[PDB]
Amino acid sequence: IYTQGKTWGDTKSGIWMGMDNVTAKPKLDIGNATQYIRYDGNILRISSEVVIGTPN
Amino acid sequence: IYTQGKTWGDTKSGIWMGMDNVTAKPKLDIGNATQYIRYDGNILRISSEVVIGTPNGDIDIQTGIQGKQ
Amino acid sequence: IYTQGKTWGDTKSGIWMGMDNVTAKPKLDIGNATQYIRYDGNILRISSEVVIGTPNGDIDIQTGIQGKQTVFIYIIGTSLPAKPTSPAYPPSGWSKTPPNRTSNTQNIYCSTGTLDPVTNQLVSGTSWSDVVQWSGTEQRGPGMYSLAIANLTAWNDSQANSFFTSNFGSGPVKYDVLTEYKSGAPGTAFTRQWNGSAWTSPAMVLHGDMIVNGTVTASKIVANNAFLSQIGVNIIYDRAAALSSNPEGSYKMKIDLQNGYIHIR
Amino acid sequence: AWTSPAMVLHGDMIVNGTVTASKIVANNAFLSQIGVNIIYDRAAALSSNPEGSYKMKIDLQNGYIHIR
Amino acid sequence: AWTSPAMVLHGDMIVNGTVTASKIVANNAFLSQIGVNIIYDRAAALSSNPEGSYKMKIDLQNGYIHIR
Amino acid sequence: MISNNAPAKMVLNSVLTGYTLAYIQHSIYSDYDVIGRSFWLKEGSNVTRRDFTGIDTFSVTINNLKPTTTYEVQGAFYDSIIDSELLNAQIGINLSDKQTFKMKSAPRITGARCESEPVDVGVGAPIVYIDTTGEADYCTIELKDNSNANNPWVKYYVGALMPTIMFGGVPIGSYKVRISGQISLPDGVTIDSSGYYEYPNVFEVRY
Amino acid sequence: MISNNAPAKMVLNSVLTGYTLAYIQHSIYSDYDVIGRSFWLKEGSNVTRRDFTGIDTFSVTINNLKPTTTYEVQGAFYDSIIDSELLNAQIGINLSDKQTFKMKSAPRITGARCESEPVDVGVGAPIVYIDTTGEADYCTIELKDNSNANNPWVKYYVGALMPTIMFGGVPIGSYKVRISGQISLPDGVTIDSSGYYEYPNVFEVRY
Repeated sequence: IYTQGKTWGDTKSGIWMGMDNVTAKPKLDIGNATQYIRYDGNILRISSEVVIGTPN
Repeated sequence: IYTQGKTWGDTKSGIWMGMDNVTAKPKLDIGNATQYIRYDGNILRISSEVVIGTPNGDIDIQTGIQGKQ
Repeated sequence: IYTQGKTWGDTKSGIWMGMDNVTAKPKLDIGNATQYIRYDGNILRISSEVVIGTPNGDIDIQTGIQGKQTVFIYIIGTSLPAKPTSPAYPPSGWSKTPPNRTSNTQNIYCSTGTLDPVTNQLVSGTSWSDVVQWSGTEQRGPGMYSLAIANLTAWNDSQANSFFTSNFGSGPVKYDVLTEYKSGAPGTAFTRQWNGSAWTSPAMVLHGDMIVNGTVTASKIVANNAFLSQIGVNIIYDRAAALSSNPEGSYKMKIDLQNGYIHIR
Repeated sequence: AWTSPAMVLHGDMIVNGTVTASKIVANNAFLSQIGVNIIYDRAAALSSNPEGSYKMKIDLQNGYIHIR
Repeated sequence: AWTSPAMVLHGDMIVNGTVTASKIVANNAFLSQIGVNIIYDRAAALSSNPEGSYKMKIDLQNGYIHIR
Repeated sequence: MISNNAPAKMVLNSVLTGYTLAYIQHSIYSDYDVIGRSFWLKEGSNVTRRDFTGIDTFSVTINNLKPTTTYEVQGAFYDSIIDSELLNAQIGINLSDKQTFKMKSAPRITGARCESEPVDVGVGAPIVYIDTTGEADYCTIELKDNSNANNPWVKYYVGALMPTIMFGGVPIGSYKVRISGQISLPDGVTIDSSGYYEYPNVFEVRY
Repeated sequence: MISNNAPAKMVLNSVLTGYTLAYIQHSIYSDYDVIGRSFWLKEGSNVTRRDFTGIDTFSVTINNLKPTTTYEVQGAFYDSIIDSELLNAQIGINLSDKQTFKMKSAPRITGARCESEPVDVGVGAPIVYIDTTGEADYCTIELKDNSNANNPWVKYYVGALMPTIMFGGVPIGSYKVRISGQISLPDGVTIDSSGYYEYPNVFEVRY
């Protein structure tokens, strides 16, 4: 499932999420070419800074 | 939304995303049995190794860095 | 793509993922109002505490792992000896049990560091303690721990309390942390640190190792060991005095700030 | 100037292994064994020239205590 | 052996609460209060059997300091 | 009249048994001069006295044992007035009651095959079927590509051990399946890991 | 030379509390003439004596205790010399020093409710929001359709007790709700449950 004209390694900002019969590992990519959450089947990569929890 | 024949918290290698009416919480799972990103409304679990940011993410563009002794 | 009614960052429980045409940035929102994983085009927010890695993920499958502690009384000695240098549970020609002595001689022990049963010798580092003459008979440092539960669905304070009062027979100390996982499924696990009374689950848990190319800032840091090239501090108490006694009456302390001196007490 | 960090935790953190970082800043450190070469005052360490520090338990080479 | 960690970061870390770990490694440290059982020299601490070879040791629990 | 009473008889709880390892939770001593603990393993007609001089903890673990062998454990706290020779002679101490336990058996695999996932439409993804026999919990299972002899071993399942184990995410090809179950003990850090029992027969998975 | 010895006063190592069952770890007897161990609870107004035959194990399980009632524990071993009348008098027993512990409280439901989101197309999924006030480590919640005269109680939620509990996937009929808490004794097998508390109100699931 993806926005039109988007690929897991494209420089276009978009969403791409689906299987890969080459490795049978799910792949997820969401964000632009410099701020993204690239989840390879084996390693999860985040570019933009992340906030965990809420203050109080 | 999921790949055919896939269920949350299962050994299959699919993706699952939707509302679990049984517990009335959203659910998520991306990955195989071992390496996965599983999220339940109460708690999130990420089995696979995680990397945040990129090397030289906040490097000065005008000037580089270096070290000497 | 989204559950009906849900919108990005809306109170009602649901999910949302789609484009922001004006900003041309992908957006994602999953979870309730209080707990959620929301990712705009510039920031990723996770309200609910996240656990990364799994217990016993990076263990050797060829050989397990275990820890043990030994304390042996090992001299019929006229004078105080020099502490052993060989890291072997029976040290260099050194007895393992209190032997018999003549009236002139005395007995000296050493609080041997942690022993490794697999190697049957002192683990790397942690040399032998100072030798002290054995007269009559001879709090514990907080540490990390894990436990297995046959069928785990949520954190069990009762199980953890039973664990500590069974193994150590004294209950947990401050800053202790125990992780409980379901037997047959290490993926599902719960971790909590005991401070003051009862257990408080942390906002985040890591099971392997953490590597940071930059700096780290925290209110306080506790670790069983550290190796720092340069350290700058104003005051430094003793661990027992620092954590056990809030008033810091008893101590053996250094004071870099203000007047600098050494106090033995 | 001001800067944005890699990621921020608004609660405590637990790491079952070892944590490595270029440099550490904290208020209270409750450890059990530390290996350090040279130690200065907090302000002196933060200074451009630590030579003006109040105390130094230099250990890598000198191995002597000198109080200024 | 080369070992892949659980977390990798490249910016900076912020923790409002507290961070706990089995052990720590860092080039620099700027602290305010420290409570430690024993203090060693980095060369001795990294080396096996530190108390066999240590430039200066202080045992806060036993109120002892030694310089060779 | 002055005396030094012997430590009370040691009481052992149920023996948690893992292959090549053991866990015994005993009682709390009360005498004022208890300085060590010991246990007399009895395998067949062979007796091994395992002694632990650490009194700090109240749980113990024998590092080395013989796989799949019934044992006998008798434990006892001893005072300072007991010497190595006296302890060896079991003189002047109160020994625990007899207890019988048996060791565990490492997991072993019977078969491996490729099956297509039953689906209502389309090409169902392959799912690997392996039948497992043994004694462990959350046994790990791996695979190795057979194209080359240097291919890495890749973990694919750590779930609970079952008579039949299934999992997905296996690329099409030929693999040699490897299993080595794990079993923990109450102790904080003691984890038991068996050797690798790989399947002699290579199997191939295809759509 | 001949003499008699009273059993050494034991030390209660620890006590784990259940809102109906009490677990105590105590030292081991050291005298041959010991025949049994006894305990003397204190409700704060009436003193209750409890004893358990056999001294095989280091632990005990006191039953039939009033929930939400702090108690004081003191007991020791009594040998064959001690008589029932003398034991009641507690003259020569040389019991252990008292120790005070707080007995936990059974779970209760503060309120019962159910709400669901209106939907443009389709049907809003029923959900149940129920707020508790207990302190059990983990609690199970049952349900029963009250419209029929007699229906079997059915479990629908199993998990940790929380200020607010959310669950769904339940049929449409009006229901009665009972809540029970279960706390695990130090022994893995034994689990202490609670008397089922039932909300007096009866409500239809929000459809």
